[PDB]
Amino acid sequence: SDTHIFIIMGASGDLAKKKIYPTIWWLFRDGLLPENTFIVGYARSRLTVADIRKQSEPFFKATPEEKLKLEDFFARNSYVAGQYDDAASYQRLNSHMNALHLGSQANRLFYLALPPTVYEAVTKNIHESCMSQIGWNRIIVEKPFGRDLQSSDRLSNHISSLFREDQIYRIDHYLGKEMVQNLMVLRFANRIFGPIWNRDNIACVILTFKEPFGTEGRGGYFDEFGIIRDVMQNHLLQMLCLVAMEKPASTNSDDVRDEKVKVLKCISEVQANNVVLGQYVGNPDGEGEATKGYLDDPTVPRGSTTATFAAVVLYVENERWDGVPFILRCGKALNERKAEVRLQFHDVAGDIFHQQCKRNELVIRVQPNEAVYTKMMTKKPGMFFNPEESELDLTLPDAYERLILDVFCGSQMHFVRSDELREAWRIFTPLLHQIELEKPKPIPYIYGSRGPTEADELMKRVGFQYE
Amino acid sequence: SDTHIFIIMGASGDLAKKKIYPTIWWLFRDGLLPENTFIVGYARSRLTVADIRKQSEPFFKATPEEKLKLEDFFARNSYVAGQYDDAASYQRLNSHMNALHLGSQANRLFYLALPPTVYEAVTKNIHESCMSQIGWNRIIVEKPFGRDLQSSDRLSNHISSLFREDQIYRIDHYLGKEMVQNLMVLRFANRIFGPIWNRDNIACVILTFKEPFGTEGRGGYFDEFGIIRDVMQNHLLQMLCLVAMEKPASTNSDDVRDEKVKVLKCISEVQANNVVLGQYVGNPDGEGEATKGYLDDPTVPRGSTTATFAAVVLYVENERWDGVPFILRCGKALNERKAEVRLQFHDVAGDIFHQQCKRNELVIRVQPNEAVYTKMMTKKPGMFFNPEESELDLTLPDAYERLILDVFCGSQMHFVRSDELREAWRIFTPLLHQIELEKPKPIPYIYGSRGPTEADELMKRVGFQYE
Amino acid sequence: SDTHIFIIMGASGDLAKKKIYPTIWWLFRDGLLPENTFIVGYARSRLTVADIRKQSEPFFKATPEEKLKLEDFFARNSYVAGQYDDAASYQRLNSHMNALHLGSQANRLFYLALPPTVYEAVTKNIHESCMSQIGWNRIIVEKPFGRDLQSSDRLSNHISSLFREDQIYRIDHYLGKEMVQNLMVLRFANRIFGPIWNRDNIACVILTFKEPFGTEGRGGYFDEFGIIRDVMQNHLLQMLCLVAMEKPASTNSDDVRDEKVKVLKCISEVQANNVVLGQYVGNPDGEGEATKGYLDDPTVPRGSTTATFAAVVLYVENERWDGVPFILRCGKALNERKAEVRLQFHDVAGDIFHQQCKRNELVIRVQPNEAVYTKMMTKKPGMFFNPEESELDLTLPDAYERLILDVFCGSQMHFVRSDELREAWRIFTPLLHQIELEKPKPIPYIYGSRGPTEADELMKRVGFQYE
Amino acid sequence: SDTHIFIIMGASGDLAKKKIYPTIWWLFRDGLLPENTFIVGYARSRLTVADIRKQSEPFFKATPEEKLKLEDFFARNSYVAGQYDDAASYQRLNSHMNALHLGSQANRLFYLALPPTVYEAVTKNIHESCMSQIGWNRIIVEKPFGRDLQSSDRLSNHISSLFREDQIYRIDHYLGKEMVQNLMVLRFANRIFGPIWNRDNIACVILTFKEPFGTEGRGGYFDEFGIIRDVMQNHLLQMLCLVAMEKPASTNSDDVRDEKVKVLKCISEVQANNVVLGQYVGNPDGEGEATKGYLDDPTVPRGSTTATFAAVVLYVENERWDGVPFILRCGKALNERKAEVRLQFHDVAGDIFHQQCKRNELVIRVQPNEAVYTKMMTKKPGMFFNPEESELDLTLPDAYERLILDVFCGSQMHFVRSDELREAWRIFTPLLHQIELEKPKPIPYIYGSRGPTEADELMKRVGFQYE
Repeated sequence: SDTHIFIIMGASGDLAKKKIYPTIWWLFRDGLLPENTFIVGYARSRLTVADIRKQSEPFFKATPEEKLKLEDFFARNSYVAGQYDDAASYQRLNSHMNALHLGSQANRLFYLALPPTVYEAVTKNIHESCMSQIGWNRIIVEKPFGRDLQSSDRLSNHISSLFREDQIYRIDHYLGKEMVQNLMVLRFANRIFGPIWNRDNIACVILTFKEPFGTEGRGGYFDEFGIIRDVMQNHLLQMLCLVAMEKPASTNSDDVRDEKVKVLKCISEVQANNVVLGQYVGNPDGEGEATKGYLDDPTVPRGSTTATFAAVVLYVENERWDGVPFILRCGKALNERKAEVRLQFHDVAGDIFHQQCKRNELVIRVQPNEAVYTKMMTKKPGMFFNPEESELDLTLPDAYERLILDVFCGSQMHFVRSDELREAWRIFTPLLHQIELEKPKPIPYIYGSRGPTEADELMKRVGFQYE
Repeated sequence: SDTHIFIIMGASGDLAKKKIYPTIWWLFRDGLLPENTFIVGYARSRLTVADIRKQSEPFFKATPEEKLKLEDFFARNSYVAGQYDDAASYQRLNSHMNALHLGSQANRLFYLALPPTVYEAVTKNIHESCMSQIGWNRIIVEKPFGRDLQSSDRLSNHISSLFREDQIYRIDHYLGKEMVQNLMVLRFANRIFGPIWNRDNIACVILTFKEPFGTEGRGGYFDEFGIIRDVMQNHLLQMLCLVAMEKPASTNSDDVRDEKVKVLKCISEVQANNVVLGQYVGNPDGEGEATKGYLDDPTVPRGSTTATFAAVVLYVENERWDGVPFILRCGKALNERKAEVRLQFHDVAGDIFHQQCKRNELVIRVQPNEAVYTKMMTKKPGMFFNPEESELDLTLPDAYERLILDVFCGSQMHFVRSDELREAWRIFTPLLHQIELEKPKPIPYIYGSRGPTEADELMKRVGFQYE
Repeated sequence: SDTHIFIIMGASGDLAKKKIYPTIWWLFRDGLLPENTFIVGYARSRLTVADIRKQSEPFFKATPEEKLKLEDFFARNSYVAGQYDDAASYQRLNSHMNALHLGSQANRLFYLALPPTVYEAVTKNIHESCMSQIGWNRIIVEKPFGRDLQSSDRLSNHISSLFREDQIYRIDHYLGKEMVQNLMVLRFANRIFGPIWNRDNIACVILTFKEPFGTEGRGGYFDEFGIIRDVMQNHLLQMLCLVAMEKPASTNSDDVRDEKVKVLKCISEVQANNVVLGQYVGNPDGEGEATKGYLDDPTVPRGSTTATFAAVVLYVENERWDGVPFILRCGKALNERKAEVRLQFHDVAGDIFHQQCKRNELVIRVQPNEAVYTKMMTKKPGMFFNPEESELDLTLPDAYERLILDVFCGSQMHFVRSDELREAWRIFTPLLHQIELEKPKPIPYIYGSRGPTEADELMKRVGFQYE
Repeated sequence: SDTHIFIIMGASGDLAKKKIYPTIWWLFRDGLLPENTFIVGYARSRLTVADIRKQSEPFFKATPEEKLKLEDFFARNSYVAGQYDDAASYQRLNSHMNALHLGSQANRLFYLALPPTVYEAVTKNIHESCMSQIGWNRIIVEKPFGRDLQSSDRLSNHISSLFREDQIYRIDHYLGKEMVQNLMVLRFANRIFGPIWNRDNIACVILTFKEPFGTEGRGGYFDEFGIIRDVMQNHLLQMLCLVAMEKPASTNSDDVRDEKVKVLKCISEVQANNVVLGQYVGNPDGEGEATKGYLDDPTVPRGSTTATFAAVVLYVENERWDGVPFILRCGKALNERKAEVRLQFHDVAGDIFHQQCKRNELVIRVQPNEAVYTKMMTKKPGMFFNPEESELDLTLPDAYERLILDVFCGSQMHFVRSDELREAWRIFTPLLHQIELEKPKPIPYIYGSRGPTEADELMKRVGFQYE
């Protein structure tokens, strides 16, 4: 009922023209946005609503059955052209929002779709100029959240000196929020999976994020960060927190983020002997991009040791998880697109089935298709006591639509906190400093393969049984 | 390869002509019997193989495709007419077995299909004359195994003075052998269901045996025994033992039967305040037998307080099952045919879902439609943390064919032992003595109903949460 | 070194002249204070160091051997006479503080020994004038912390608007700091008491605080608060938190206080059916104060329903403590002085000792005669398997000296936090408002007795097995 | 009443004159034997009561105060001189037994104190002639119980063909029966030690039997057997069974020996890579026997590889003990005399005390100075969270007197069964056969030392944390 404003900062960027404008399209088309919602794209280059429409519609997946809606949404939008570090431009933007139907009373939601190098200014000029004194103000901030503990600490200190945690929404583009809630209901609403979610029963946890494509085109941007900062420090660590957290006092966002930050506090810094770093190389037998390696892109500087694959073993050192490995295995240009949580359970204490039993597994897959199944063992039909392994299933805006919708709803559970991000960077900072100090060479692996075999050796070493 | 002889004692009885002869039919037709297996019916009335064939074919459920095979089976059988308590008849029977291809070397398997009041004689004669000096000798003993602890004790003492436990096969017609193996593999090969199979997680165990029909025709025979001796003292108690047993040292029959008797040794005698007894009356509404009550059967003595339904709460007083109710609910002329094991689990400690979660259940239904499924809370598809109860499935000669096969293969695991039967009668003897001494009146319940509501009240009292 | 100042706000009060001045005297005498420490009393009435000495020496409990040291102590003291709500007086106090050896560089430690109704002013003035720009500033705040959730929230919001949690030290005079550390090392450094510290094994927790004396003289001050605010809302609740808290991420003060507030968050509001309130009356027989009841004290208003005894059952509704009662039993004019934690464990699952076993107990007695002992079953010497109950022991400035030392050392673990106090008041606020709205009459109990019998009945009802 | 006869078979042997006659002395003197108990020595050499008295009194340890009672005892005894394999002598012994006050009605208790090579004869004759038709008959059998599985099976089959298990009492001279009851009451009457008694908490179990002396003169008798048959196959294995057994259905002897044999059934055969064997050699620095080695004894055959020390790691492959080492360390000529059960517990999951905690231990020392104590971490008195290890104590005819009393009382709990002995020999037979086939050389260790260092290395390898 309350009027809302959606201010897309840096609306001329690729992220705005390809992923955010289509997302608010899909939210308004499905009737999920509040009825009184305005979309104010603000950027430097001078554009109009017609220009935004022309440059963004290809990604709208538009259909002729709903072109009428394609007008209404675009009658709800507006554009402001101004520099990111000019107070007059932000004054014009604030006046423009005020020059709307109940714009002063509206709840303002700033989606920062602009390079992080100018977050410091953009988050600053917002506070004095474009804030709302009646409705709430919320900023959505995109990664990179710095690159070290120090850089992230200074950026977070700036944003927290200006805004509060109730106004900061650090977004994770790879968080399903549907398999996350599936995890929470599975392990917290059920006594089947309650007592077994600890050291005594779980042997290892595997947290996977594989991509079948390399770093085509935008390989230079990936070079300065690496796969640990790109996927592992932020996403896989949040998945680890969700897997390993204790039951919160309630389903409140703060009560869940407290458990997650506690899990992060129980994790120590990463040692280089628990890390396998790999880099993908061209595949002579490939067809398309598979024949070109990471260093074959003309945008990647020569002799770059940036890892496109990482397998890292972590240990949550508390009463529930002491000694249980957490293998974060992420990679680009791998064989498949996969993102899942895998728990092997220990072998049953005392085998009366003649070593025919395999470790039970609980798999919560998020990509490509969501699923929740258990690999247990059932009696093989026949005349005999010989068990056989069976996979038993235990289980629609996509992940990104439901994440922008959380910022509207104020559900800040699935966004990383400031102390949470601080612990996340504390865990990985010494290892990253060592990596870009000594400059070790990552293991080369073929495009489309499963990654370096040293990763498999490391998982086997830490206690992972593969059939 | 070894030659076998199958001696059907009392082959003229209804049990042999309707259940045993068709079963050896289906075992030979399916190629499951050993190739050199002879069938020797033995009874009082002068009959021939042709007479047995005439009395047996309607229940054989044969087809024209295998009628030639029929001849083979009926070229394989033989008949002996002799009194059950005459040594000359048993000498003739032993000579007749000796007058077969390798009859002296054959393994002899006696199925005692004759009234229990004659057992004490027949077994004696079997030991005197018809035993085999080369191959093994095995007797299949049919229930009733006495009426109480004293009668069962004397019968078992006689049979054990003659034969050993390796030769005694006390058969349970209602035991699946298929879903029992599912139980054992599920709870002993899987770590998912291992740690949760105890006091801490399981709230109650419900062992059910319902029949939708009454005691038509043969109601007088049921009158002298009652539903406790009919279904509960023998079958449901074995199901209880299988559910509650510790993991055996191996899958050997003796190692499993030791756990069964150990479970029985820690069940106290049944108290009448944990027992609800009912008797079915006619559903006037109508149907067929539904309109005839238990006492409306002319063969049932007038003023009979025999219970056709019983709900009994037991407690396995040991480290794993202290305080966990075991509700044996058995009944005739109930609403449905059902035989299942139901484990409710405790409510999750700490409910963050606003009392929306329901107790998890593990259901192992043996008949009809064998199934193994868990009712647990899954995330309701949508937008919020809403748990909803969902039923997730975790899962061929019939039970009787696979039980006669056990005596051939020597798998004695699914047959009750002498000490196991002694404990089974020890548990129920005081209650049965009280019932047939005081003669309480069972609660009348409508034919086709769910039984007396006092059973539901008793389960609610002992800790059964019904939704 | 790092010169310190100890500012006793309200040094003319009874608390300063009887408990605070002797405590800092014993801390300086024992060589526990930092060498460069000044004690600056500040009050309204015009006094001097000689007057403070005259009013303080009888409570100093000094000896002629160390009298010279006493002189040294009084060489480090000074006095300032100024009103509590006068900015000029605080300017003079700050100037006097600066007029010391490195007074500007000194770490200032304010002990607020003045009535709570003045706190709102004093803290303000302390923030305006008497802050230190170089060293740290710490305030020690005495109870009462308000009368309910609203008053405590007001005072806490004021103090937190001025000071931060690193500067607020809310003192608990009844907390040992000695047996708390024994409790933490017992349940966190030992695997003997780790796994058993939960629902599965612990039947109930009893937290006791008894005083053998009544409310002599100062009965009017106790009238406006009651035993729930006096001892139960603040002290016994912190003992509950220490008993029930999860293992912290470290021994840091914040990591422990986080677990304590997490335990508080999962305790529901108190219901009047879980509360037994009592008032002590004259033990006629008596001898001294025992002959005078609570209402016989002339300063107590007539017809006062203030409870001098309370037995309250709480439930920590989380995974570790769901369903386990926590009986806080506190009282004045009871039979003995006692303050202990008592855990009964559950009965052993499966009794092979013919019901001769009693529930195991773990007792952590804080005063008098600090002890840790388990009551378990040991084999009675002789020829037989008959266990007998045996008490086995598992186990220096007093508590108050070690608490003032914490504020110097910065160990803020044993002081209540703002959110901790908020949850503590949230638990008890509805019950207290109901008590002072309906005005129920507490059960009268004899001076020197064990309390009302309804408390024993309530413990027996909730699951306390007293042998 | 129920007059008793105590038949010492082989009363002229050293075991009778040094251990048995003094034991029945101490049993009769203490008023522990039944009043009408007769002692009948039976041997080959022609002796009288006076000769037995002369060879017995020096070991009786008598005092002048009770010398009168002495004649009573020697007025109670009798002697029969007859060959061990002569039916006429046994008929004479039976007639002499009948030639006593109510000798025919007496309960006969035969203590076989004669070389094992004669057992097969003696028992036979005992069954033919000397049995009692009215009272019970009980034979006490002494180790060796064969040399391996085959010999023990032969002897046990013979004795079980003659006697039943209710009549066989296989004696263990090293079993306390006082600290065994302490074990059972400790771990079965207490919830403190119940849940923690498993894989999740116990790291290793150490069962020790050290002797400070070596084979003095009877090294020839020890040579044919070795320390595995002498102390480990029989005594330490029973200690293992008592430590590892599940809770019996009752304190009945059969219910306890069932759990013991069930524990034995889930122990695999011993592998030579889990065995360290040692032989003691003379110590130049010794004074008495310490300077003579095992091979320095003229009775020991030259080049004897008999192990006087053994450290063997076993694994009870069941639900409660899978993967938990059971280190049986036994030895002769070691540093001290000791026999204890030691349980180390696992390190606490999550150390908040900076690697200062040591593994908790539960020690049940049987000799010398019987004790039960736990080593756990207690808070070191002071100002600090640093724990220190502390030893907390949790705790009369000698063991042999209480064992002969058990045979009188019919308590067969602490004697090894036929199937128990069969499993015990099954575990150790392959290893002993390998030892006698390959003839490995044991590690030489100094007399009075702690044993070979390879034993310490083996324990460290299997998971024993020594501080």
